[PDB]
Amino acid sequence: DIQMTQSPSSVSASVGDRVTITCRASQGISSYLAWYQLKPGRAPKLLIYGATRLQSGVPSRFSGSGSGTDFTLTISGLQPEDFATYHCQQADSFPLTFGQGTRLEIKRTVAAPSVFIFPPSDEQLKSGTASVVCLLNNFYPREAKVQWKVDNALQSGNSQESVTEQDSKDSTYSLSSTLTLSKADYEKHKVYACEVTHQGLSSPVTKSFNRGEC
Amino acid sequence: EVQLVESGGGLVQPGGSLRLSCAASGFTFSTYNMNWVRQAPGKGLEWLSYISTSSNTIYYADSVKGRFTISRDNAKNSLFLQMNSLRDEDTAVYYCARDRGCSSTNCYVVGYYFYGMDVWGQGTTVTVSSASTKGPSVFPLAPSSKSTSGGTAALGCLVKDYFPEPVTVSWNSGALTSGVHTFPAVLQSSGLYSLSSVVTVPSSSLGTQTYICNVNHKPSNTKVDKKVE
Amino acid sequence: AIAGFIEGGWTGMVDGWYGYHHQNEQGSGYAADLKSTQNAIDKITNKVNSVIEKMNTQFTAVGKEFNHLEKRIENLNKKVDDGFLDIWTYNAELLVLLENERTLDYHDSNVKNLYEKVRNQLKNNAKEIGNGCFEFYHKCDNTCMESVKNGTYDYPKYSEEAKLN
Amino acid sequence: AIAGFIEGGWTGMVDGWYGYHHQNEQGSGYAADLKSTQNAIDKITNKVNSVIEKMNTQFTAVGKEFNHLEKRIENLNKKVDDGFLDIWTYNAELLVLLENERTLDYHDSNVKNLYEKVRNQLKNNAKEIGNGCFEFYHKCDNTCMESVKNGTYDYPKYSEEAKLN
Amino acid sequence: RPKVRDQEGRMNYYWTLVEPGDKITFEATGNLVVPRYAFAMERNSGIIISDTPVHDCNTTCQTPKGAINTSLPFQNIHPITIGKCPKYVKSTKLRLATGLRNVP
Amino acid sequence: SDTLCIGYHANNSTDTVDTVLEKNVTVTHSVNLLEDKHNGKLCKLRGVAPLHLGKCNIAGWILGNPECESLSTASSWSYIVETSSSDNGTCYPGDFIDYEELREQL
Amino acid sequence: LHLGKCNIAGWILGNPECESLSTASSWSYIVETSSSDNGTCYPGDFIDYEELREQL
Repeated sequence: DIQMTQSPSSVSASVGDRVTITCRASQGISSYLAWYQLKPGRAPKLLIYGATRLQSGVPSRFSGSGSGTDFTLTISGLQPEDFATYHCQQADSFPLTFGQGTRLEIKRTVAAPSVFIFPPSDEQLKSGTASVVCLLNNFYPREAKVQWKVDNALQSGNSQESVTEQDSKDSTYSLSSTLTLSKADYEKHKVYACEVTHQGLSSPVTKSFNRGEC
Repeated sequence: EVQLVESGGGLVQPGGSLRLSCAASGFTFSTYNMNWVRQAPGKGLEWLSYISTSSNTIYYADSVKGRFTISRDNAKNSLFLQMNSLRDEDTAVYYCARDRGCSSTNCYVVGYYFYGMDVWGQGTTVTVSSASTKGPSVFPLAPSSKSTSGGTAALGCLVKDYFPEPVTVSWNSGALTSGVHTFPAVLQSSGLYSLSSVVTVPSSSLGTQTYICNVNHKPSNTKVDKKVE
Repeated sequence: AIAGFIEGGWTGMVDGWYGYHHQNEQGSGYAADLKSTQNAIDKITNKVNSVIEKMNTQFTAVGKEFNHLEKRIENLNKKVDDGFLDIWTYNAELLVLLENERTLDYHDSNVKNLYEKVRNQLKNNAKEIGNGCFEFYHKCDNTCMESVKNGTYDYPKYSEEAKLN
Repeated sequence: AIAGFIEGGWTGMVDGWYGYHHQNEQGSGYAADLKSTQNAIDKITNKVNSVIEKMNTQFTAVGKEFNHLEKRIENLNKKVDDGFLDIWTYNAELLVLLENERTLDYHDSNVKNLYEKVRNQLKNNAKEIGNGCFEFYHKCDNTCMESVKNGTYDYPKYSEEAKLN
Repeated sequence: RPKVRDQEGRMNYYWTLVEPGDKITFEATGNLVVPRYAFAMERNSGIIISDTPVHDCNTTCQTPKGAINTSLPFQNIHPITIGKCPKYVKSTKLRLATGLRNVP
Repeated sequence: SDTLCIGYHANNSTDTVDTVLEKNVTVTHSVNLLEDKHNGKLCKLRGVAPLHLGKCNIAGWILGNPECESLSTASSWSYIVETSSSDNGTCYPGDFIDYEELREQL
Repeated sequence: LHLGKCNIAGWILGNPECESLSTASSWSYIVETSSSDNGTCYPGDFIDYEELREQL
């Protein structure tokens, strides 16, 4: 198929600044290009059609132009209600290949995360599989990593993270990592720590607990 | 008004079939074109098929390879999609869309798909997996006071090994709203989802105040309440 | 060119305005063009919007009431109401008469532009028997029939077999 | 025929609208026609004067002021001021839309009238490869290039050498 | 009357034309504002509200937002026009094409 | 060997026109039939110098308002120019009957 | 705003046969009927009446 390419993957800008999101086609079209505004839980809305005009109901803050394969979506009137994922669509020929998607985020000051860690209870260890949950709140940006270390040894292949969306008021994120361990391997180890690596922290915060004091 | 209503959700085992439906009202159905655009979790939009008013020129995507069958009816104003040979990669949210037709502001003569699509619908959740329906496993987390410089604490519950997605996790049947944050579901390697939910509480009433973690699984009708202490 | 050199339109092709009817050893059927029809639709769709978007009417009234003690201004109001009506009886009925004269000429221009798209590529490789038909002097499969629609028909490449028959 | 059978115009010939590009053994360069360009300029220059000389306006005013005790006649004055404006929003914007449609058609007619001036004199003495090009099958000097521009190209006088190549 | 410009009274001003050979007649016993000067006039234009300065230039049409020398069929600046003036439209571009389509 | 190609005019013009075939079409040469420019001056009409009143309106000049004393009325004019701040007209209030007819007669 | 059987002069003056009427806070046009005879119950010469029908 005729593939599409967007750049970059995520744009972080504030209200009032200029947002430049490009979408280059692999072949020459020069007349037909679509642009959608996809929201989670809502229907997408066509913003730009043909890369020259604007759809009815769309405000005049959006703008698009280009001839050939180079096209530019210029936003000089950015509102707080427009921080969403945008997609480009080729209209000719078939198939109607959509874009990759570019998430627009609110730019603010870098904040330090608050590290929390929950020890496993007695109801989860008796079931045969226990898990330790580490919590990260009030951090920016979304690029945060959780380094699980058990008895001063880095673990891999048995952890999974879960990140929420951006906050409407604080413009922050929330992260929760879960390290899955078996019943026989839980009683062998004693120290369970959650080392946090963040851009806003000058030193890695490592919170741990005791296995016999859960 | 001009709107599209999607229906036909549920749980389909791999190797079966599923027929989707899209209702249309408030506009002429026998003059415009229709499409099928899905959205995988973690991916973007994906065009599937195209049909005309006379159902003569029918297109298919590269990911379909003739496995799907799209039909319509101009008299009943309906759009159907007979899907066959469903696998685990077909788990997406299927929508319905109408082509624009022209380049002017008001298209009085409907053309083709050369100027994108404008009308969009709500969509339905379609999940195809070989795993059966399994109730969630609720385990409470032990509270602890780790925020020394902030003087706060945290507590919550861990929900794992359930099918299908999602699970709406609340606290005190919706009464507790301060500090409640719901994490999205992440699919594990075993074929089941997992999510968490925490409540930010101060460290003054950590070892005295308790909360009830309410777990509500909507497709399986499973409601498990576990006290966190 | 309806009821002229060409007889008329067909009811088999309902997927557009213009197109071609394939007839060879591989099959047959009706097929409309996606390039020439979509461009010609935008010419007529902007023509309808040329008298709607440019007619910048305001939130006012055209009709008005008057008393019969003011028959001096009621006659001028008759020149306002029926005077604009007599212009709109003249100008608007001329627009529908002249733009449909343009549309029947532009559809005739869409005939001739599609004819010159075929005739300049099939000077000696097709027989002109009228009614928009072009019988090839060689083998022309479904890939060859789609090349004349998009305009990708090379003349010296297909003239090697048409000169023998 | 811009963005059609012909690609577009050139920036080398700035001495007129239409013309020819000479390319032979004696030299090369751009040259515009003195007969076809000057006649076609007078078509467009009289078109601009068609809406200026015929618009016989008088020494009067279009706008007028009124009092708010005369709102019965102020509504008719709104039908005089904005009513003639809505005609001028309709009629004047249609003229620029239709005469430029006539100008683009007459320039396309200036292409076809210059094409039939060449094609009727070069039926077998030139190869039609598109984009307004006509490659001769024999020697054509600068005197021969000026004969096709003025229309003084005899067909049997130059067909003796073109039939050999 | 209501107090306008610290004056509780009004004064209605009237006017008429006098034909050549006609004799005007005034007769009143009070509340008459008699004229001091007269304006002898002879004609075959309207009013303009603007803040543009005056110069010794010459043109064929006048507009409040500036001088206009047309020699053009249409204009789009102001409807209140005085003299041999072009038509007023609400459009922003009415450019008549004379040359070919600018495609390189 | 020779090449005779029909040439057409093209330049770097940015003025676009409106056609029924396509909107926003760039042309090479064009005459702007819509006057969008303005000199910003009050010129004459057919050699006749107009009458400018300044801060006073017509009713301040036809009645003799005392704040419009610095004024040299010419023997002929073609139009009367008022200002947006023309408040020094009728210094005494009143109902100017048939006032709109007198603004066109003079 | 729909006045029913009464015309504008029955509404702007307060005719008693047009009591069952709920006047909205905003409108765009006034609708009269062909049998609008229950307007001015007392006769008179409504001076400048045609300009008042366009102002409201």
